[PDB]
Amino acid sequence: TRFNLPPGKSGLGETIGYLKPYTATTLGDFMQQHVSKYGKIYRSNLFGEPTIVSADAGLNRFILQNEGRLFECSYPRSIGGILGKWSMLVLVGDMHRDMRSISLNFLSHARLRTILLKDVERHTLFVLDSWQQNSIFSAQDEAKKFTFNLMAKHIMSMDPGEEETEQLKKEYVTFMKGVVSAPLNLPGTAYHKALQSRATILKFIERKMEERKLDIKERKTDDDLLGWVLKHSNLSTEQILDLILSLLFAGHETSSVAIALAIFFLQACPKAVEELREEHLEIARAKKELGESELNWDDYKKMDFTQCVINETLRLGNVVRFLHRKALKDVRYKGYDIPSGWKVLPVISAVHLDNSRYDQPNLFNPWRWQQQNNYMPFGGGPRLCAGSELAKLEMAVFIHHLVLKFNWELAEDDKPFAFPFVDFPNGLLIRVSRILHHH
Ligand code: HEM
Ligand SMILES: CC(C)CCC[C@@H](C)[C@H]1CC[C@H]2[C@@H]3CC=C4C[C@@H](O)CC[C@]4(C)[C@H]3CC[C@]12C
Ligand SMILES: [Cl-]
Repeated sequence: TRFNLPPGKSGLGETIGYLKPYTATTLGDFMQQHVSKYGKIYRSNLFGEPTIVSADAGLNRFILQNEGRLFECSYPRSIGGILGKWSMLVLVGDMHRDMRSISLNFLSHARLRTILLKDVERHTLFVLDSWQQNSIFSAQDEAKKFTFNLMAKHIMSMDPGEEETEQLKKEYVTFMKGVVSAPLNLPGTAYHKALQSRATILKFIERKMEERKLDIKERKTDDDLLGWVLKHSNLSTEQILDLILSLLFAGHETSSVAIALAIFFLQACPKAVEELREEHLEIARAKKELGESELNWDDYKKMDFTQCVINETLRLGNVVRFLHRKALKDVRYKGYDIPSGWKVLPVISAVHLDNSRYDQPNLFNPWRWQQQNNYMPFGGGPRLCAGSELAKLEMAVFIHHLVLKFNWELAEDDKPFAFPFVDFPNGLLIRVSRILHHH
């Protein structure tokens, strides 16, 4: 083959072993064994392609920052099949840049600080005020309701707990299993089921688009993303559809996982919950003195220990395990040959769990962040998560009201696994009890 390729078993495929589920607060047996035997940069045959796998933090940074120059986003076909050819995980170059710009304006700082913050709180309370005490229920399911409803409101003005919002959410439950499965469009497979849901979702959104276009004729309307792209962009119908469909997927499957992880880590770390309660009680009490009832951006900026808990939740729990890229030309990195056209997987989660970068890396220790290259849960470079500031705001507002209203406990054993999407197999069943006297 090539003398300076990274070592490996095989440049004979290893996809099944690579994808075998593992405990989400580790890298799993397959990755650990390959790194122990071959080193942090190794070769394999994965997803049908010769592949370089990187658990090396410096190479991962280099890959992400040289997007569009030496490396390019290159996901398996199931992603583009389900999220669409105009989604941001498929688009490259100028079209990707323009889609990203639209996304950034809509999670733009100004809109985020004002209108979005206020909806985030209202949706947090819609969920928390429905919870019954001393009754087993799935925290993972409730977190996805919160974040999906919030996105449906922001993108298409859909109201939470209305029938059409609940039915739309049910369609999204098929997506993640389809995205990670073989792209066999055959009756009964997970990919076929997600494509059927895609068809249903697309029909729903395009009907709402046609209604909104009539509304804009009769001058009734651009306060949500759908209205915005209709009036202020020249995207085509299909481009709008994939933008909306894929942002609702992000609303189902990203920050909801993070919130479920936080609820799990925190019930095993009561000292962190006590310190969160002090922080949030002080914010609430100050607001009550002023007569304020809604959070504002200045309140959010006070949530310093909450940010420590958010950073630690993302570091330990690793919502995203690795990203898909390909080499755009031959790259020779510290002696290793990365040939043109090969797949390249930056395992962004690896640096988070490296005991030479983080003391006791498998421990939930939010104080490692307090008053404090090694942290990339949102990716990096020109594809750095465009929702990251909304994701942190959702987590923080949800924790704010969670710790003020309730104590909680696990109803049974559970722990998160990576499939590679992160999921609590037993649903993170909890019970809550209402706090009647704060300290
Ligand atoms: C803790 C929660 C989240 C995590 C860990 C996360 C992680 C990521 C990662 C790793 C990527 C890069 C994918 C790649 O480059 O291959 C990404 C991209 C993206 N994410 Fe997030 N995300 C989260 C929440 C959100 C939310 C709430 C939204 C709201 C829509 C969002 C929207 C986006 C968008 C639009 C991109 C594409 C950026 C681009 O291609 O330029 N994400 N996310
Ligand atoms: C497209 C825009 C709207 C943003 C999407 C953000 C979220 C949904 C993206 C960012 C990182 C993505 C993950 C990155 C890598 C992989 C591994 C691949 O083998 C299966 C899909 C999976 C697990 C992706 C699932 C979707 C994901 C979590
Ligand atoms: Cl050779």
